[PDB]
Amino acid sequence: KEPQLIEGAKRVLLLHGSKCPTPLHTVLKVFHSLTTPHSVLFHKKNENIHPFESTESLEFLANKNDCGMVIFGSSNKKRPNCLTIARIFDSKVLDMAELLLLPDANGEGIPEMNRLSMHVAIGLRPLMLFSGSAWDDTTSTTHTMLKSMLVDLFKGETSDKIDVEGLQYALMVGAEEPTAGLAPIIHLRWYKIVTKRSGHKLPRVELEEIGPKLDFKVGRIQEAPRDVMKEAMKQG
Amino acid sequence: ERLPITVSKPTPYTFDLGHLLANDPNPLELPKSEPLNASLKATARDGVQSLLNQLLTTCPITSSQQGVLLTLPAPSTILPRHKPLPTP
Repeated sequence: KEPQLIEGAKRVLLLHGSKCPTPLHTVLKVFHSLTTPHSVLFHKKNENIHPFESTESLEFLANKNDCGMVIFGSSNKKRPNCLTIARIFDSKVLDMAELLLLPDANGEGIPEMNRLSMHVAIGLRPLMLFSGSAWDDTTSTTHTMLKSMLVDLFKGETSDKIDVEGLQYALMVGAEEPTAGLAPIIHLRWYKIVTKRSGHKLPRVELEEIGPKLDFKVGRIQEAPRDVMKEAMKQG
Repeated sequence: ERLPITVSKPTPYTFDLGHLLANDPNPLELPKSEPLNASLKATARDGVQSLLNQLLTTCPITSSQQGVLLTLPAPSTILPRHKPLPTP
């Protein structure tokens, strides 16, 4: 509630706009489950909230719930199935990004879920994999911001120790190789990790597909003022 | 001795084990002849193989009553704070 030298898990606020569709709600529920116990799910059908018009109400709810991150679901004709990620620094919005949920592989949809999988404990730290060349491009501010935000979102509570039994699942965020004239696409996939003996001292890794299969198109970006950003990046 | 635990690619993987994180900077291969989820799963399997290899190989392991624990290096990816550095 008061500033700490070493902050714990960055608390996450999940809430939605007017007439938010079922897949988005599933996404909000799963994200809520993955960020347990440091997340807050607001079931209000919030209206008049438009982050890129004004982040004020956003900041209000976030600060009132002491959350450093906000995941806001909304949908309209111009921007359907929109997931807005916003970070809060010093009671105000730091940076913000839109991710627009793309349709399914074709004709299965996104199944209704409230958690990632029964084979994965709630609140376990994920292994993270960012694949694609875009994450390595220091001049793509979009992918830099998205990587920073996603790691910030799913890192849970970091520690210098982890049980080998805790290495159960992984999140891959793959950036499609970009083309001129097209908004960047990213893919989020979760996998249960299964290790088989391989003869070597290191086990062979196999994966089992789990949770929702998410495809996003990047929308609007609101960068942070370099003043505010460099103030926020200072580590004690 | 018969199934490979090593992945090799033109560009090497990078790591942030403090965040249990690996980067595969190689181009994301999504062949049209194959279903998207299968390609993604293959890439992911390679990457998690690499990440796990790195974790088991380079981290100190401590076995006790508290269990079998990897010691993780401090997170190398710097992330923005929520609240400003406290009043000294």
